[PDB]
Amino acid sequence: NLCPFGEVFNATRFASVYAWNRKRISNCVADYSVLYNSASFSTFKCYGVSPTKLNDLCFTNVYADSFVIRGDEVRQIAPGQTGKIADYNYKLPDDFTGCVIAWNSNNLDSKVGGNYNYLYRLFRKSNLKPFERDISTEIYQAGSTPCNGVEGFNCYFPLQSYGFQPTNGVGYQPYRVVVLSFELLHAPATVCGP
Amino acid sequence: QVQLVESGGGLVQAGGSLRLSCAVSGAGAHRVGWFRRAPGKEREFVAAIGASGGMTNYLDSVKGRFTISRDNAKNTIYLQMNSLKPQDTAVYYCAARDIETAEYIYWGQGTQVTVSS
Ligand SMILES: C[As](C)(=O)[O-]
Ligand SMILES: C[As](C)(=O)[O-]
Repeated sequence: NLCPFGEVFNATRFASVYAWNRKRISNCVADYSVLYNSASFSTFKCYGVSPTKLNDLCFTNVYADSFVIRGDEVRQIAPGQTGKIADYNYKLPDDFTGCVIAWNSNNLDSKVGGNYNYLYRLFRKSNLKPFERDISTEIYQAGSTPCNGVEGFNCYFPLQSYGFQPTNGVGYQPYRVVVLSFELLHAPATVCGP
Repeated sequence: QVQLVESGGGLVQAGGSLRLSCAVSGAGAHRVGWFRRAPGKEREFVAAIGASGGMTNYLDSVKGRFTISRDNAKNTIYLQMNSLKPQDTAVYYCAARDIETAEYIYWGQGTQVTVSS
């Protein structure tokens, strides 16, 4: 059989960046030829692999990550990057062998009043490790003063939401980001090209 | 900028209910919470609502007696108050947190709430 194209890209519901969802795509055949042809995408990056010769290459297992971020935040989805998105929400290692895909969804993820359902982390004790998902809702103490209760000075709620308006700038417009990481163990016969 | 206007304060006997509102000057994508002015301590956190309406947060002394919600379409935020207590007598402010700094820079005048027994 063939690997889920629609189940991942053409999925109706995408998660938020701080709560990105994994998708393990194993024991199947995948052709990236259909992906490269579509001109819908806005950024089709790859790291450690060739874009056009993806089709012929074979891996052990693949891990698709689904989430949505701002337009300016797409730049932060890369190895050795820093910022509110990379440090505290989603982080890629330096030895990242994979690809970064993101397309515009302002038409589909922006409301007339505005969409505020997409949220993002803004604070954390220490920076996240690669592929580390932290979804804890616990409030963090910026200042010295202990805050066992809830919001006040230097005691803040970790998250924040995006104002996605169709009249907002392209930098503020939403983008659906998918990140494919690859893996190779001793047994490599599971995923391969046409 | 961002402006706030409260309404629905007044006098209440022990028990009973109050539903305070808060009008907003076009602000969007802000976390909002309520602050009350008790004579003993004053200016303390009470409740908290996300812009999406999720990620609610309250007190533990008021956990389950107050319930916060909002109507972005109607551009206003409500605070339901049940089972009042002589401790809860206070002036109730409404606050808007800025996207960058979570310090609640935009405020409102606030109203009064009095509980007698
Ligand atoms: C770093 As980019 C916004 O070209 O995917
Ligand atoms: C859940 As929120 C801090 O973006 O209102």
